[PDB]
Amino acid sequence: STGSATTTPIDSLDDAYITPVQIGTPAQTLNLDFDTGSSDLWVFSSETTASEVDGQTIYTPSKSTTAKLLSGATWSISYGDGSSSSGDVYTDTVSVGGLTVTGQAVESAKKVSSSFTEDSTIDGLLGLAFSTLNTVSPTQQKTFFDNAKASLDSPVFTADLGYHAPGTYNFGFIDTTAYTGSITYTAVSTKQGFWEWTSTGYAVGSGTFKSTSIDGIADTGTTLLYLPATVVSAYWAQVSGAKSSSSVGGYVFPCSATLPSFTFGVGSARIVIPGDYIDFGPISTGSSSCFGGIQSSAGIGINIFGDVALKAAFVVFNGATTPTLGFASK
Repeated sequence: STGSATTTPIDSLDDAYITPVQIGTPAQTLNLDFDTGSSDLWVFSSETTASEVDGQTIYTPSKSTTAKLLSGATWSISYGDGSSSSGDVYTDTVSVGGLTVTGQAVESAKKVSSSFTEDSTIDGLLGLAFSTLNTVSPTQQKTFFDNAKASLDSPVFTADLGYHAPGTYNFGFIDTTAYTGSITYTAVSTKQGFWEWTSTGYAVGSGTFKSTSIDGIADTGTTLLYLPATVVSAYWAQVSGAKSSSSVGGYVFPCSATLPSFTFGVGSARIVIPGDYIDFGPISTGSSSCFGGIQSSAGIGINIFGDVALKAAFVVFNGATTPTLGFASK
């Protein structure tokens, strides 16, 4: 089997991407944030504290003839940005772009933090990291990909995120029309539960390539590119007026600037992020200070190849017995 679904930016800055997901019988369609940096499929629901729901579409398990309470199971997750959610668990039928999993754990939120409530466009998350990170207790649950894997034509999914435009998640096949040149594959460590790999270096604009190993994760659920402070400083030094602002929470730059590109290495291959992908707009409405799309990972504890980086590539998440990652230009 295969599946293919369009993923759509939630706003004009590509702050996140939502992908429609069918849950239950009859189908209830929710727009979920596909997140290769976590492993829980959780949804706003009829059980979510009423004051914490503000415009999201909810899953109502009592209206699904295929929903079953997973008795005794609970979940609770906290993300890198300080946001969180928790609740109980149902199993139900879940379909993405024509690909159907029966008995998928659907984690129903009883509580969500303010960041989630305030974002009316995201109805929940669909985790695509390794199932070892799944938070369900006392019986850990499998991701949608893990459940689908054996049924797929090939044990892969691909992320093709757009810049200020829709893109595609495919399951079970590689669309050879969706990228240019060849796909370069690179090793993955699953030791921390992530799609963790080592970039071979970087360049800023038309500058020379610096060969240096940068360990990080391919994370569709993180908006920006988070890299070591040395790398980030080298990038922003090429932008007149750019500075790190503790009050804003990272690098800002004059909105009048033309940003240079940023290149990252994948083996001997190179992925070029155009300068415009690195502009996240005014820090507040009407400001002439703009937020940068490349930020320091210092204090995160891991480098993160988030959407800024991934949307410059066609990305293969290869879930073979020894997982790997593939990147192509597009």
